[PDB]
Amino acid sequence: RLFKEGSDVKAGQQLYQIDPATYEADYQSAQANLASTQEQAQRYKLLVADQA
Amino acid sequence: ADGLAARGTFTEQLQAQRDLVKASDEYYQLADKRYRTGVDNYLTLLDAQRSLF
Repeated sequence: RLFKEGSDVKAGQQLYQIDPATYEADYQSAQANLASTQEQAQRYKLLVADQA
Repeated sequence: ADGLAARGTFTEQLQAQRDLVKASDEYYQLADKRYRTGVDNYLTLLDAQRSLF
């Protein structure tokens, strides 16, 4: 728990931590899937300039 | 007459053959671009060179 009780909190201040550990795992999975198709799109953009 | 029949046709035959060589060169250069970019491997780039030769 990351706040002092009875205090004034601002909008967007982090209040707790809910042990990610699984959302971290599927974030790593989605990032790994992104990192190959991003390179494929970047390569096909260079190739489509003269219709390879 | 056989020599003149050869002279009248070998112009079009050589024009077609060197246009075929030019098209194979352009195909090989596009395959070399796909190899330099990263999409194709060396086995396909080498396969285009044999058709060029």
